[PDB]
Amino acid sequence: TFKQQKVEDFYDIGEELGSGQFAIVKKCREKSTGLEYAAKFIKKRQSRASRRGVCREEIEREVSILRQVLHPNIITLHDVYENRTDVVLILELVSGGELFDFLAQKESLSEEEATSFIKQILDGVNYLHTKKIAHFDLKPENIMLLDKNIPIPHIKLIDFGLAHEIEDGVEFKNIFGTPEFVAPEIVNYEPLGLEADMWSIGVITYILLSGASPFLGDTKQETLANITAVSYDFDEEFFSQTSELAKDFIRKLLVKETRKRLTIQEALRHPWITPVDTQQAMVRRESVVNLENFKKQYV
Amino acid sequence: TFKQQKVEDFYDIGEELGSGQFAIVKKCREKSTGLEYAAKFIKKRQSRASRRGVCREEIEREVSILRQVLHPNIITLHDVYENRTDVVLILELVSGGELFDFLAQKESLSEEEATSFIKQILDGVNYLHTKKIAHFDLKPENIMLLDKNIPIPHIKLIDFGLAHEIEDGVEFKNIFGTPEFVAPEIVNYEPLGLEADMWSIGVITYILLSGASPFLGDTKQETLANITAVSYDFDEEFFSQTSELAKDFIRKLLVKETRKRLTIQEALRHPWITPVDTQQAMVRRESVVNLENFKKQYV
Ligand SMILES: [Ca+2]
Repeated sequence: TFKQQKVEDFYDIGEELGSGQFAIVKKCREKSTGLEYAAKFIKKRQSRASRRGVCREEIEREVSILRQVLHPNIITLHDVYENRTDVVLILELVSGGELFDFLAQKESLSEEEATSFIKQILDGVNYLHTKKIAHFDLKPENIMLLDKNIPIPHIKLIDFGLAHEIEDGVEFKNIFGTPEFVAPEIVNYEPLGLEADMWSIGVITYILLSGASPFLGDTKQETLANITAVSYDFDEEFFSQTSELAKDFIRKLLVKETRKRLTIQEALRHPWITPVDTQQAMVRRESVVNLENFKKQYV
Repeated sequence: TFKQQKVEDFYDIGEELGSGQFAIVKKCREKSTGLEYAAKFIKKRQSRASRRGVCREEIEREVSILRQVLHPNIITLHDVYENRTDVVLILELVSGGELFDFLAQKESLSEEEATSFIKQILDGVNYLHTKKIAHFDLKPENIMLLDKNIPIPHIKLIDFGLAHEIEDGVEFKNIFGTPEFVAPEIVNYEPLGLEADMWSIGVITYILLSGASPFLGDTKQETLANITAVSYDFDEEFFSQTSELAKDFIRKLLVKETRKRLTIQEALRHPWITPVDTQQAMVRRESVVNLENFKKQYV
């Protein structure tokens, strides 16, 4: 159930935080408490054939999933309102900007520091996967920071518009997501599961370390072909300062066969995320991110 | 190659006619002639990773295809300008609005009259397929009229944003288009050809006669499933006045196997389009379009 009231009776609506093509997000403040939040206005789809808005069934799904999740690295749902046109989700305010845009301003970044941000993401996704929840839209712009003005920023995974609970012995197939970041089973219209998220993590890791994107072609047709042929390389132009541990981590994620891809638990336990001896920790410490190419590709 | 000049040096730019995600159209008039056209501004994509704009390569392809086609049922290109941000296609002015919107305002409509509009579409597609051009975006909003105010409106296929030349021995695969109208090979990411256009015609015919949509589900996920298993029917609620010839036409278009689907020439020869005896033509004349459900689903 959604509250059948005028949201603006209870919240002062403020400046825009961004706007997808299916939602508009704005700062707000609950009048009764004075606490700040984000108000995510979702336009309800008015007809079955319509390409505008979202069908209330999928909004309900997003809400149902948000309600199950409480974790430091996952956006927190506060409330839901509804009128004739929109459903409005009141969500924890995540104002710190994107992770990538924080990194783009660093003057130095080691793999050690890099892995510490990546672990925050793995913690969030581990939590969802344990609850059998697939995010299905992991990509830099859904990786945000609470506050970009503290020494080590806190990551929050946002936007559960495509998230889905995965049911055993129940097949889920659909096509969606940003081509650059989708797993081969999405392009190939094959059974989807928690594995797609793991693929995305590899692609995001690849970009964070190097500035390059593994499968991105000159056109979408090219991107999809690269994905499905699992066609990519570790160009020395961009990867010459990247550790073998890093590449091994990536290599084990960018795999077509869903059952051979590292799970979230295995990713957390990979030596590049969780060194098992001093030697590995030193190597990681001595490997640097390609800030120069990273900054360049992301501006 | 595109004229590297300021479009408005040569045209008076008028009112906005329409706009999509990747183009905006304004009415215009060439100064030297006084003749009117439509100026289609297409924003150039500025980076490979960017999701905004169209890459020049695909704009070139669209232009390249339009320059090859002169046929009374196909929009006719006049010129192309280019500036810093945009490529501007100067195109024949098609002002009569959408075919569907005109049908929806109709009092009565027989299958004989319906096949008359469908034939116009088949003529345009036949011309295209002869030249090995696949349109790849056959759907209602891309089927316009020159003048809705004459007894028998003149149909014009528009929007070659997705059109592609099909090369023998060259595999083309991609994912695109409107879910309601895409063939199974698009959804399954299989080799694409001229056959996809024939599927689309099937769907459009289904809708035109009945007002209902063969594969339309409650969500995209469902639409994609229906398409792939070719799951549809002729609900008597809507098809009770529709001839067996019409349904046979649709049946032979909505087939999964690309090799068994009717080609464009076979469509053109189908008895529902091209009756061989007085008996068939009577039946057509006596079967009525479901204007009532049609108006409802589209207006
Ligand atoms: Ca497939």
